[PDB]
Amino acid sequence: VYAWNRKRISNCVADYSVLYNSASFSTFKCYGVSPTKLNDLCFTNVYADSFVIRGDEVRQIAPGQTGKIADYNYKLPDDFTGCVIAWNSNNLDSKVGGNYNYLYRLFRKSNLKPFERDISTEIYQAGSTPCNGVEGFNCYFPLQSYGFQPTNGVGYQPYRVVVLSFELLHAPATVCGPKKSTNLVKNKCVNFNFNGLTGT
Amino acid sequence: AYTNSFTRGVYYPDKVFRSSVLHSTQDLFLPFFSNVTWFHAIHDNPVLPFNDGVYFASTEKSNIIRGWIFGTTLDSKTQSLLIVNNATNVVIKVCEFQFCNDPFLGVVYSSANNCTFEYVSQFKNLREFVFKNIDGYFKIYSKHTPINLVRDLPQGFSALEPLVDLPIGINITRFQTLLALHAYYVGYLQPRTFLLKYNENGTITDAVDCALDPLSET
Amino acid sequence: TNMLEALQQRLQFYHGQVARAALENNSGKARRFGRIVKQYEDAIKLYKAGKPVPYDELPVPPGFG
Amino acid sequence: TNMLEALQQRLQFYHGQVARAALENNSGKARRFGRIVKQYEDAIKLYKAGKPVPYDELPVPPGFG
Ligand SMILES: *[C@@H]1O[C@H](CO)[C@@H](O)[C@H](O)[C@H]1NC(C)=O
Ligand SMILES: *[C@@H]1O[C@H](CO)[C@@H](O)[C@H](O)[C@H]1NC(C)=O
Ligand SMILES: *[C@@H]1O[C@H](CO)[C@@H](O)[C@H](O)[C@H]1NC(C)=O
Repeated sequence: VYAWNRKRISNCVADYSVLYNSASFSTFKCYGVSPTKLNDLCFTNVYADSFVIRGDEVRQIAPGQTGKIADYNYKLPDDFTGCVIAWNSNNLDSKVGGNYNYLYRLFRKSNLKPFERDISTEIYQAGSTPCNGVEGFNCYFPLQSYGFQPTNGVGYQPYRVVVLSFELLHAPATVCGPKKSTNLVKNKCVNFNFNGLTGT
Repeated sequence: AYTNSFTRGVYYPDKVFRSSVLHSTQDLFLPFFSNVTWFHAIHDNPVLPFNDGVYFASTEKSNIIRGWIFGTTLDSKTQSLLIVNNATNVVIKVCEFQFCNDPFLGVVYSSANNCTFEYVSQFKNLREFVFKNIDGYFKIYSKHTPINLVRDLPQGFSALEPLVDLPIGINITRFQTLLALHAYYVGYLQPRTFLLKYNENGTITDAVDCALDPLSET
Repeated sequence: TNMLEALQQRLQFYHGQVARAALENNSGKARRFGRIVKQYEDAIKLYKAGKPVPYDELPVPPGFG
Repeated sequence: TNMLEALQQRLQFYHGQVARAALENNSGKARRFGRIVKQYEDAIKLYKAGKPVPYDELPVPPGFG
């Protein structure tokens, strides 16, 4: 949760067709655009953010509904966020012992600015200055594990969430959806649209 | 040093086929019989302004003149375009790089801060190139076929056909040429008006500038 | 501070060292400190439930206060 | 679908029964239907605000799915 792999999706013919059509995705909610507009506007560049959270924390990723995850780990501004995709990874994750690698930050100075990543791990509280060590009445090491054992309920089962929030209107278009085509005819009065060149 | 570009630097302005027709177009062209700053840097690559597109030529048939860096501040602060030949792949990097003092290249790297776009593609010889940047599109024209009408001088007529188009959409004002460690022309083009002649094939065989001579205007 | 606050402040150190072990990607010791965390969780719950506290044999961190 | 979409889809049924009550021109059950409609409106408002969820004693429609 505390980090996220942001990747460059550009120079692409992105279908968005296999997406939103398969039932593997538990939540497919879009805000800036209506989910049905596969070839919508040929937007400029795409942001992709991937992380794994609990079942209940899904509602907090959306704009508003700020919670512990939203306040100190991932801040999403109230703008045209593309879509939110989340599914259940109880089969892949959640070993019998329980995955302990997934971490979340419970203590931080202030709410993270939108799309700001904090990889640093350090002691936070201080106050009485007993810190610079893990032992202290107020040091409170920030990161804490999740405990994603299979016996946990769906509320605490791990969910694999990817936030597709494409960049909007900032440069000439580079990535867009596929253009439908059809067979051609000869020796008939037919109006044509060859690569945008219209005519009859 | 200065040199006269007789009638070189005419390119196909669009992707429209024509045959046996005289078409007049108004576009950014290099005027006939202009002055080009002859550079002869051997045993010296200054930063030159872009100034709404540039002309370029060369005469050495080996890999010594390699790259063309474009940008506005030549620092990691601002997005900077880079084109370098590897003799097997042409690498195009628009990502931010810091200042290069004495770049040596041939078949410099400081840091790729905020890397965003990348691209990969495929008598002596003449490599005449035309660089243009309009409405966020960077167009590169080329012609690698040399004609020995006269020796040691670039005289004759040759048309330039487009090679690549980049939708980078960046602001560039200065450009520089990259060399190695151990003769290229520069011309600026203005919005002139030309009358171009097409062959039976869609090839341009002759062009006439019409801000140079009352006969030409006629 | 009584017993509740002491145990609540006690258990967070074990949470921190579990997090550090997970960062170290060694899950051998991580299981042991996770068992310690669960022990102290049930200890706090038992104390708050109003039952005898098993403070006699539970492990000790470096410091009482 | 979480909870938000479920309540949003439930509220339409109660607006519909309000509509039928209005059409049948007796305002008796119409008032009760409107009261539970505002109750659900507050329910979605508080759930979207991020507040404790009273999904325990609120009235329920015929169907969970
Ligand atoms: C182009 O040149 C070779 C050919 O395979 C190889 O190193 C690579 O594909 C390219 N080199 C680059 C991108 O530096
Ligand atoms: C360049 O690197 C710095 C590192 O502090 C970073 O803050 C900045 O965003 C980078 N440049 C761009 C254009 O992102
Ligand atoms: C046109 O192209 C053909 C292709 O071989 C060539 O033979 C011919 O000479 C060219 N010019 C004309 C005027 O046909």
